[PDB]
Amino acid sequence: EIVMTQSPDTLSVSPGERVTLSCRASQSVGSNLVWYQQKPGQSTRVLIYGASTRAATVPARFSGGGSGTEFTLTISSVQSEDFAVYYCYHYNNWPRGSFGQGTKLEIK
Amino acid sequence: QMQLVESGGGVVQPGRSLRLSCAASRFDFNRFGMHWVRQAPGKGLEWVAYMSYDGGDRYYADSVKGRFTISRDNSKSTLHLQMDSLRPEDTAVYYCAKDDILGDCSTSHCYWGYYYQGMDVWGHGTTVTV
Ligand SMILES: *[C@@H]1O[C@H](CO)[C@@H](O[C@@H]2O[C@H](CO)[C@@H](O[C@@H]3O[C@H](CO[C@H]4O[C@H](CO[C@H]5O[C@H](CO)[C@@H](O)[C@H](O)[C@@H]5O[C@H]5O[C@H](CO)[C@@H](O)[C@H](O)[C@@H]5O)[C@@H](O)[C@H](O[C@H]5O[C@H](CO)[C@@H](O)[C@H](O)[C@@H]5O[C@H]5O[C@H](CO)[C@@H](O)[C@H](O)[C@@H]5O)[C@@H]4O)[C@@H](O)[C@H](O[C@H]4O[C@H](CO)[C@@H](O)[C@H](O)[C@@H]4O[C@H]4O[C@H](CO)[C@@H](O)[C@H](O)[C@@H]4O[C@H]4O[C@H](CO)[C@@H](O)[C@H](O)[C@@H]4O)[C@@H]3O)[C@H](O)[C@H]2NC(C)=O)[C@H](O)[C@H]1NC(C)=O
Ligand SMILES: *[C@@H]1O[C@H](CO)[C@@H](O[C@@H]2O[C@H](CO)[C@@H](O[C@@H]3O[C@H](CO[C@H]4O[C@H](CO)[C@@H](O)[C@H](O[C@H]5O[C@H](CO)[C@@H](O)[C@H](O)[C@@H]5O[C@H]5O[C@H](CO)[C@@H](O)[C@H](O)[C@@H]5O)[C@@H]4O)[C@@H](O)[C@H](O[C@H]4O[C@H](CO)[C@@H](O)[C@H](O)[C@@H]4O)[C@@H]3O)[C@H](O)[C@H]2NC(C)=O)[C@H](O)[C@H]1NC(C)=O
Ligand SMILES: *[C@@H]1O[C@H](CO)[C@@H](O)[C@H](O)[C@H]1NC(C)=O
Repeated sequence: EIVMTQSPDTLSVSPGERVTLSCRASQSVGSNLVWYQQKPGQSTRVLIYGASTRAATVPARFSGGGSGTEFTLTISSVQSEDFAVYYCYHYNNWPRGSFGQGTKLEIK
Repeated sequence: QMQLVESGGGVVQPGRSLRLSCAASRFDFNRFGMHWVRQAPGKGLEWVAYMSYDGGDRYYADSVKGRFTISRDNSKSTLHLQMDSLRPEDTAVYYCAKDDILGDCSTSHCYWGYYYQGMDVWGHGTTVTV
């Protein structure tokens, strides 16, 4: 069974700068990774699939990367809307797949 | 407008059975596979159930293995989930989600290994307490 761990689950960061999150897997998962973002009082949207592909209608500051068992996701110029909770999801055994634990960014 | 709605849930004591409903609005309910996902307070999400577009396959995580049963009906455009033998660890909020890939193609010329997008539209989720 494959399970992934995000760290840190809490990262308080001022708006305006760059920040990169990481999500590594127990065993190598390949390129079957999705990055979900959830804001409270709002439906969740898909940010990146195939472990590097920006979905349509997504701003040009989100960028995923990595393969094997070490995946990363970078935001360049974090603004007011980018405050949410992010998850890394895998589907190596599609249609069945497991989630992460999450990461809630905040302000300093 | 590409939205799902949820019905059911409330307060309930253990050793009982519920049945939640998720109604689709506009897109379609005969060409897509659906998911039931849950999140416990203070934790992250977890995929609990997946159902095919025609019902030819059903999958559940092992946590709710056995005591759960998923089904759908396209003519009424609704996905139902029956949960029996509740446990005090099943207090959580539940959402229904859709697959950003067509069902009939998903293995022939539409293969998920290359052209899968994750989950385009989500619901809002109802709370359940044990
Ligand atoms: C090879 O390979 C390749 C590569 O790999 C590939 O390709 C691919 O393919 C695929 C398939 O096809 C594709 O995909 C597709 O796409 C399309 C498009 O459309 C649209 O889009 C966009 C949007 O997007 C969004 O959404 C969606 C859904 O909807 C998704 O999917 C995505 O991802 C995104 O997501 C998002 O969303 C939200 C937000 O918003 C959230 O929630 C989420 O999460 C996310 O975030 C848009 O934008 C667009 O627009 C554009 O375009 C157009 C044209 O096209 C124009 O007109 C406009 O204007 C715009 O433009 C722009 O851009 C351009 C470019 O493009 C430029 O140039 C300009 O300039 C500008 O800038 C459009 O509109 C779509 O549609 C699809 O989807 C669909 O389908 C699916 C299945 O498949 C499903 O799932 C979905 O849902 C949908 O569904 C729909 O439809 C169907 C059919 O028809 C039906 O059945 C259903 O029911 C539905 O319907 C409904 O709803 C709607 C809504 O509104 C309405 O309308 C109706 O009426 C009803 O109601 C898909 O997605 C892709 O793209 C591609 N890629 C590339 C790169 O290209 C290929 O395929 C291959 N090939 C072979 C052979 O193999
Ligand atoms: C161009 O267009 C052509 C034309 O079609 C495309 O061709 C397609 O190419 C893909 C990839 O090359 C082919 O996929 C391969 O499918 C086989 C056979 O799979 C069937 O039989 C097995 C029995 O051997 C069943 O178990 C399968 O059912 C499982 O998977 C389906 C979806 O994949 C799922 O709905 C079922 O419920 C079931 O899932 C359960 O089992 C899986 C394990 O299989 C488990 O992970 C999951 O969690 C569920 O418990 C299906 O009926 C398959 O063997 C191949 O590889 C698989 O096994 C290897 C073993 O190492 C794995 O590494 C690999 O990841 C797979 O798991 C492929 O999946 C497809 O058949 C083929 N289409 C046709 C019509 O032939 C091209 O792809 C197109 N090219 C481009 C570039 O676009
Ligand atoms: C590509 O798929 C093969 C099949 O097992 C795997 O061994 C390899 O690590 C994969 N490479 C990438 C970059 O996804």
